[PDB]
Amino acid sequence: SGLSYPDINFKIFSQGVKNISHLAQFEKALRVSLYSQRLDVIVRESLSSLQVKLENTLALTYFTTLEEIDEAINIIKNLSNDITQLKQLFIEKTELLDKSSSDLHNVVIIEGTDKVLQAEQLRQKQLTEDIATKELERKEIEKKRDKIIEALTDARKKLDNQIDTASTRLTELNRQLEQSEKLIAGVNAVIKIDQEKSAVVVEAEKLSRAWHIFIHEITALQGTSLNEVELSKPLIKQQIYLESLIKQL
Repeated sequence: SGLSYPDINFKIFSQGVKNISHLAQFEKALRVSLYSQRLDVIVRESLSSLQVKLENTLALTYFTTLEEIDEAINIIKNLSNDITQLKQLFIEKTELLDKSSSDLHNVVIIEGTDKVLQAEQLRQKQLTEDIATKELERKEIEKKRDKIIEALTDARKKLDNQIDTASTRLTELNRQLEQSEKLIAGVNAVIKIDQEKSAVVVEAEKLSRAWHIFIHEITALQGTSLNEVELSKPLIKQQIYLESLIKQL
């Protein structure tokens, strides 16, 4: 008594699972989308199944207690059993959602990615350093061919061997530069995947704790079952809260 439901911003969650499922481009980053998808569906239906179950039980709570109004001891049996079954649904859905969340949190990607960045940086500086020198060589023999052509012919056609070798080296290194840049971009993509997946996991923990808070509130009633008017209020409070959460997607 006296607690408040945590602030849940499902925009980051929704757009994060969207990003991750749509960022499966650039090997192992595939699997992080699969588990996050399972979690994604787990929540997606659970909060909806909890909604329709919450409202239904509402339509039943005033039903059973309408049978309590009819006299104006089985109603207590099925009443407490029904509210405890709702609590049990909250139990199992918290267990399932949190199992998915803590299972998703185990798998990670970094600690084996910055290594590749370190290697790629040195190869990249070596590449951009050597391409300039090979281009200098190409330019030297280019002046040598231009000055002689602009006017023996055996030499004019023999220098083309060195021209073609230098050109093949240039194309041989440019594709390597593109490969290194692609690797760098993919590593940065996997880093951002980590970041947004972490936001998703934090949101999952927040929602699990919110469900824990409401189930704590449900347990606060126990089996006294003295008043219905009060019982209706926390149920509809989670109804609004969870419905607003369902709205945010």
